[PDB]
Amino acid sequence: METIAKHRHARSSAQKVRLVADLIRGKKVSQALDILTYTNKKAAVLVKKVLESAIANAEHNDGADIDDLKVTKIFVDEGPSMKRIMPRAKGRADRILKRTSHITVVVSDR
Amino acid sequence: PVYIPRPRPPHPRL
Amino acid sequence: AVQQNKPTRSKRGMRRSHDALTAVTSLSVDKTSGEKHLRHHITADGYYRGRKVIAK
Amino acid sequence: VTGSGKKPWRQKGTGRARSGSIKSPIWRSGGVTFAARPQDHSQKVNKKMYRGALKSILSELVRQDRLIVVEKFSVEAPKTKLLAQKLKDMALEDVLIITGELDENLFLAARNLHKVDVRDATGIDPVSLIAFDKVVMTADAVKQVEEMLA
Amino acid sequence: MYAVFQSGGKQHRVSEGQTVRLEKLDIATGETVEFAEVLMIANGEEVKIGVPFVDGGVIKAEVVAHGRGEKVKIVKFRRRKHYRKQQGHRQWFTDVKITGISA
Amino acid sequence: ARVKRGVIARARHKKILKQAKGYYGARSRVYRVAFQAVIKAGQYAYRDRRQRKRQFRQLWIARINAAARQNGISYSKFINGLKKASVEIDRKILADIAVFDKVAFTALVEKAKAALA
Amino acid sequence: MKTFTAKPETVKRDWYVVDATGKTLGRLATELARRLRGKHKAEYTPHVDTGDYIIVLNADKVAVTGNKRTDKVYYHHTGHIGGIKQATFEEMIARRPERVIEIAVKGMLPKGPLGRAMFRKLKVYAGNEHNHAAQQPQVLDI
RNA sequence: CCCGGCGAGGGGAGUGAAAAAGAACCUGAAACCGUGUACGUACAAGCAGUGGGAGCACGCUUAGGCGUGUGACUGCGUACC
RNA sequence: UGUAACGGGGCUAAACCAUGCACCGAAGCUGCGGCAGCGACGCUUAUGCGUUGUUGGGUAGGGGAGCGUUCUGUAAGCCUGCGAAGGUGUGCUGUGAGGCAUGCUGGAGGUAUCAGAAGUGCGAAUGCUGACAUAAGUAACGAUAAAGCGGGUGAAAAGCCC
Repeated sequence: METIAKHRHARSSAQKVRLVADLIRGKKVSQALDILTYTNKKAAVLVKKVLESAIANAEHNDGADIDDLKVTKIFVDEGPSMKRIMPRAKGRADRILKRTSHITVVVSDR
Repeated sequence: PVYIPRPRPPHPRL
Repeated sequence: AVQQNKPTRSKRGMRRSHDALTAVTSLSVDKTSGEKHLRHHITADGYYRGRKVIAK
Repeated sequence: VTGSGKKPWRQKGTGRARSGSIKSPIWRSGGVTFAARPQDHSQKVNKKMYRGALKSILSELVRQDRLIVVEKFSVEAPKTKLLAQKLKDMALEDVLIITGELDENLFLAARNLHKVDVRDATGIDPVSLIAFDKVVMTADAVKQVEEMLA
Repeated sequence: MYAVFQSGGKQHRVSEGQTVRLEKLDIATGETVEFAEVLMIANGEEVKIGVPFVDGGVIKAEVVAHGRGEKVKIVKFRRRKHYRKQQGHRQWFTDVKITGISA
Repeated sequence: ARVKRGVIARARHKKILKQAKGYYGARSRVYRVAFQAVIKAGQYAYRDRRQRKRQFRQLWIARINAAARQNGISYSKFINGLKKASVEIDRKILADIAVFDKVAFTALVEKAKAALA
Repeated sequence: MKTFTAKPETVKRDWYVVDATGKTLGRLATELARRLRGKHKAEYTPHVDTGDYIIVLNADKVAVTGNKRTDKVYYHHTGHIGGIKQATFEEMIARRPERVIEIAVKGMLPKGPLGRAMFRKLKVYAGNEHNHAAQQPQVLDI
């Protein structure tokens, strides 16, 4: 089912958010809320917000009765990296990366 | 970088 | 310290194969209220074993 | 290139490659190794070769039925409509109007037309005798071309 | 039923009624060919050889196709000697159809 | 005039990576390794277009020797008997007989033994 | 046309019994390696295991010629500090009699997964009794 | 209009030929990072290919070979300048 | 560093000598078909050969013949908002650099044939510019003067306030 819910420019690396998103793959929606409630990650709350936005989208614009609903296709693919300068020893400079991540949740009722 | 330092001396081996 | 050559995507995947987090999936039901909570933990409102143990 | 010949870093000690200047063609903000100069592209031809080439292209325009020798050719009024109607009556579309007497009456009312060009009989060129589909000449222009080519 | 014959300098074991790929001859598209080049006729009583061109055996084939084979890329390369050659090659063949195995 | 070598480089790189499709690691994505791999695969194909003939011919010899020792004769005396019997049948078709139909191959072994004695 | 290629499903394998009492070790071992490889079948394929099953009873009763009973040494390295172990023929017969026939077959088989797969066909024993009588292994004399 | 913090960001609605044109904006390649499907892989050693090659899942006309992907096993082969 | 001076298994012939018959064994030779070069040839003639002989591993190097890109003339000609370039795959095709047609995006440009001029074809030069991997979610989070509790604001307080 359509009406996906994406989240552009999340302020975290794509790897740890992906490791959070590997817990819920084809699970129930209320079970996904129960997992993301007590998962002790900042990325867990940051993807629980996107999941609740997807629940609100599903009950607002299209085929509601969340009792029959499944989180089908969640994927976190990396986005732009902000460039920063970190001073180090011996006068040389290193260039750390402020990494972002796109988080797309595709939810379906069938 | 703007300034590349002198490297680290090596084993004498002279 | 300094490597000879870079590893692969396959080596990175076989390294991160054991980095998969484990969910608890064992949320309990309170006797009085019935709210979801963990094992040996109180609820969000302070319920534990039916008794109001926080009194707040 | 606007910029100095200063070396960007040292010759030795650095882990990067060799570097002499920023103006070198392998660098950015700079460029072409062998840059072009405002040279002259006009190359020399002989007089006899050019006159024989004119003889050859007129002899080719004879055998292709593209040369139409006519009588005295002049327009009445400085109007392009009259010349267009006169070329329509002669079934002429893409012609080189080449006359021997460059009058103002024909030189004015032929400039706006694309396929019609009016040149002088002395200053002819081979590319107009080849490129245009028909070459219509006045008999006085034929006499002047025969005198010039000799 | 299966016979053994030479066509293009090589032997072929054939059953009656199948399409056989062999080397291109100077034969037209809708022309049929005969083969006196049989090397074995096999049946419930096998006919073997002590001499070639056994008694009277002739296989009548019907030429179907004169297509060209798959492109094979011969890639010559000699390392550290500044040389390589690239050359493709398609192979002419002929697909024929057998119409009878005579005894 | 300035010539930009953009589209022809794309054409050459896609032409190389079309033939190098299906390789492990960076041998199918990195062009510097893929072109190398196409060259080495061309060398291997040019060697194997003769070594295929070598391996199938010695395989045919192995099949004929196996079926001949099944019928009770060595390979060398069998080929000697076929040479004395003027049999122009190659190793491929005679091995193909020796796999499927044992009756014709058995009669051919008997003919080779009759020509040998 | 295309030549014949055997299939691992279509191979009809057979059980066998080969007596090792009084036989020459190397010739019998080479015959066993030939039969386990499958070089007697006319459908032999070098990448398809077409060998047959062989039971070798009385492996301790094999004999060697000359003085190889007290001089032929089975060397094997443990993968350690450098203590190389050695064992003669008489020491190997009196302790582990299957290992003589086993090494003599394994050294004559090609390395790889297919050689180890045709190596699993080998069913040597020390005594006269074998527990594979339900498959009817016929006697294969040599 | 709704979620979300009278945020950021997203989804409906609408403008627009087009929002696979959203101010990060014409067209959006490759390197890199995934998601969904097919195959192989947890007893097997090496320039990871090539040739042969069982099996599997997809499509065509036929009432069987091809098209394409994976390709166990197997001989040979120690990258380019 | 381990058998480790037949490759190994192993062999009393599966070693060697003398002799013989066969087999295996190269891309060598022959058979089939195709391409290119050279000199003659039956006689065909700006052109392929019924045929014949011979050549065709190759660096540095020399000679010859071609493919692809921009622009110009041809060319205010042709295709084209029922769809041009670029991108992306498929299927044919030439001995080859490549060409042809088409599914999808895209949105207004490209150019047949023949000639001309090149900023004319990248795999390397510890080549340069921009982006992204790798090591790797690893070190580290920058004096070992030290935090603990309650209340308040707030979506969230160990670092904000009392």
